[PDB]
Amino acid sequence: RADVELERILAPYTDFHYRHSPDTAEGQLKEDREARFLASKMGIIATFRSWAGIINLCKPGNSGIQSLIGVLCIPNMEIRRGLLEVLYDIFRLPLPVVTEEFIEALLSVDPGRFQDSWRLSDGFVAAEAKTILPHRARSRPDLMDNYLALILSAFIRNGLLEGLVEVITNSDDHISVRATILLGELLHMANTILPHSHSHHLHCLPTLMNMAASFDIPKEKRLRASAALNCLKRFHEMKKRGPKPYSLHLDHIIQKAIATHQKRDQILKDTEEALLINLRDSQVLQHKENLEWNWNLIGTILKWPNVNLRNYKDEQLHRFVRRLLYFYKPSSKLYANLDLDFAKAKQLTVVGCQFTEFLLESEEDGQGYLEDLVKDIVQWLNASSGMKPERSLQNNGLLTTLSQHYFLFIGTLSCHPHGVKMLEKCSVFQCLLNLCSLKNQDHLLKLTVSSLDYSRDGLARVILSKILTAATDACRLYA
Amino acid sequence: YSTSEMLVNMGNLPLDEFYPAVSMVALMRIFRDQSLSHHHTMVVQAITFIFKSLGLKCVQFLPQVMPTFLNVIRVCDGAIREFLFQQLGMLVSFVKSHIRPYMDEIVTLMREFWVMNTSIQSTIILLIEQIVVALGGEFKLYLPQLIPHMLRVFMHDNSPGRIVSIKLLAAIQLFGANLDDYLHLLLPPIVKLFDAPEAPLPSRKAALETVDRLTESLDFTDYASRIIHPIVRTLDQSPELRSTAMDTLSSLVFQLGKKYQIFIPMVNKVLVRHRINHQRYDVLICRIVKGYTLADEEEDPLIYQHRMLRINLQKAWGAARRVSKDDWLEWLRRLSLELLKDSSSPSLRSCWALAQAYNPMARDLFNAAFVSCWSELNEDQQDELIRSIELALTSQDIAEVTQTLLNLAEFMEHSDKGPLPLRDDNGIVLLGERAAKCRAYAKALHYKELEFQKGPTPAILESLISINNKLQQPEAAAGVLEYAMKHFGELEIQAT
Repeated sequence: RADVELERILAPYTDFHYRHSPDTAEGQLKEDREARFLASKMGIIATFRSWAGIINLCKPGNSGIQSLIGVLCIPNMEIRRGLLEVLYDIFRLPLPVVTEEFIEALLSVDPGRFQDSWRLSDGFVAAEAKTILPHRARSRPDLMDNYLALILSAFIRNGLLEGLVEVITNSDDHISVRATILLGELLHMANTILPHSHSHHLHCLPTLMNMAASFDIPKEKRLRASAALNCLKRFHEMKKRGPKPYSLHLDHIIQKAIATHQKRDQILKDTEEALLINLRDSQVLQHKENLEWNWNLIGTILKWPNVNLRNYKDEQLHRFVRRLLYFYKPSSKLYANLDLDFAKAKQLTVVGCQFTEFLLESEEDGQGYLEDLVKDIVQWLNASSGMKPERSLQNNGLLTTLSQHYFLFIGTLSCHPHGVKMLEKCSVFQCLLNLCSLKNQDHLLKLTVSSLDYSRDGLARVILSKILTAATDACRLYA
Repeated sequence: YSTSEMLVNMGNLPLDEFYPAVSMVALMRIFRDQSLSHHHTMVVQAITFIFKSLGLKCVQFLPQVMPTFLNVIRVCDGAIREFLFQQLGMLVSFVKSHIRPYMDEIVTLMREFWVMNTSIQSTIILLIEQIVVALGGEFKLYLPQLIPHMLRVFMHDNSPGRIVSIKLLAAIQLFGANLDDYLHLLLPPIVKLFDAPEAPLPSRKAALETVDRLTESLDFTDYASRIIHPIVRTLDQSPELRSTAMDTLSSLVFQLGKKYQIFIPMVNKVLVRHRINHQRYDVLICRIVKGYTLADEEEDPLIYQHRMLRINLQKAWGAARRVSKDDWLEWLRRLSLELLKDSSSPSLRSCWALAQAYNPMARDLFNAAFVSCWSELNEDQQDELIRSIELALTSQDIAEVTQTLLNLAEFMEHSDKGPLPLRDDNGIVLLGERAAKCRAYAKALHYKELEFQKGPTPAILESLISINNKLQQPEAAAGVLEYAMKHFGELEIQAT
């Protein structure tokens, strides 16, 4: 039949009091309504993904879509929350978290949010970098954008945009936030997928603007729409930034890439007064114990433009560097034992790489201090993995402690031409070569591949080849 | 009629909160008349005590007090108005979110009396800080209505040291995130205050402070060039503002991401020329020139803030020395004051001060005061009161004193505790013949009908005939006779 067979699945949402079965127990009546809503939702989604259901639900005359959109404007609270979930799933948009403030619901929709497959146990970097770095396709047609363009045009023509505006300004505080994000996603979905003609009666918001500029209408409503546009304004900035790295392993990969594509395209005096004032404020000297030093004032001292332990030969700076040398030292168990979830986890890790680069600038003088760090990292490796005879006790701790943030210290040394030469003198490449053929270690192998920099020809590439051809099959799959 | 309903407690409201309700209607009656203008000063100090004493249960009394209170301020003049505003600042600090229906008139009322240079400036400003705390997020509904008055304060102020502006800058900090659509017009007045050399130093001090303290809850990324430029022409100008100006600049570079990087050469020349060494600002500049991370640069400031966040009545009763009519009037006024003083309820105790200076508001509180004290007393103490009431009723013939006592008897009957005990069947016989001489036949008929319900007698039937005749109901009296002809013995009906 014409308008009574297929549109029966829309009854639970269009009818405010739906009774599917004439005989049922009244005890589970409340649970029955929730069961009907979920089952009906899976049918509406299932009929909008087939070409025989889109043309039948969007007929030019009276159709089910006009009843599904028309019921959205009625000030009901149970139907409105149900229909919004359907709209999110039809367009396949990530659902935000239930809240009454926009900022909380905005941080839960960003594309760079942490996922469970990004851990070391799962795909370490390859899984994370797939959803952050963009695909290398600028001409290949995306056959799913074509489908989403037709559905979006069908809803816009029927009046979805005007219906959403009424929802935003005339509903609860926790329903409007879920509708403000949907409007933001749809507008962003429509300025990159829709053609030119369909974009002329789109990005003007006639209904919204008129409400937010009129003083005749009740004052309470006026600012609800005005704040809604203010809340919707920040949504574009979140899409403007785009996805950003979450792990320092992936972060160092992007940094070296942009550096080498900008170095091929052919500030202060820093008097001793600036250092001495800053060094005394670092707190590293007078309190000879960590967790008291100001970790903010230490990074600025390291990557300050002119101070590199070579130009300014000072006894105090020799005392300053050696005191910090003892802390990051793997043998001196002051930093390795820190838990993975220590609150200042990031800041401490960045300064460590920020420090090994500072030493490398003083090539003639810093090598003596740099010699010590690289040596005990090799000794730490010789025990952790178990390559030399040992109980392999460090395996238990490596995952749960900050001892895994040591490949960052050794990988950031591979970038500079004078850092890879340092590794040869310490003979850490030889140590890395041997650990490739390790059956029971797979955590260790995964970390080494990501950390090493392969931009230049040298030992780095060789070690990569061995890992991807002579190792455990599971390990090779990740390489 | 609602006011008369509460005096008898027709709604059977429990005695716990009945006292506050009857106190307000007594206080409001002397508050709606301009004739009693002198008593208005101390009546409000009692209303502000009732609201404070109750707490969250004073919301239902808002529809009565507020409409009259707002009207009084409009019409009253003199030193009272400056004192009424401070009280109005207290009733908005007790009830917080329920002042919304009455905020429209309050804002309008504050417009007329905020004369630009007058002694009534601070109490208006102090009122604003109390309102913004009460609303606490929805103040933006009424904020734009008071900005035109506030705008012309930073340029037209003759106060020495610009203290009024400073007292207003500390009130802007409390707004927080309330102002979002009004920052484009409220910020230029703020930035104009700390760049003018002719301004006093304390005024410019607060202008820099009110920006960084406002940074913690607002986004200043869009308004970058508007306020950065006045800062760099302030460091070179004033050698004394260097320390506190860097705190405002540094708190603003934090909000901006890498977009500030192009402004470094413009500022570095002012720092190398005048040798400015700020510790916190030195950290931020290094993080921008040389990279630190990627998820930290160009970060939305609002998201960052959200992440960081996440017994003696017998002497009054037993006098027995009252013989003259004036003494009887004096005894009643002595009794009424004594009940209010110790009524076992702070709501009625507060009204004692007004009762001394105004007697008519103690007459209507006699019923409420009596029930409070009478309930606390035991059988032995309350028995002594009853026999004193008996002597009080059967002594004089003054209508005014008896009417107060007659009304008290009716009040007790309406209550759920039953009528007050008396000699015989709650003293219906005594009250029935006591109201007859007082020319109150509505009560007299009611008491007689209670006597009839026990046992009919010829005396009762004859008395009911007389009462109806002087109550202008001849047909009702005819029914009494017909009752005696068929439901009573024959040849006994008196010819009279």
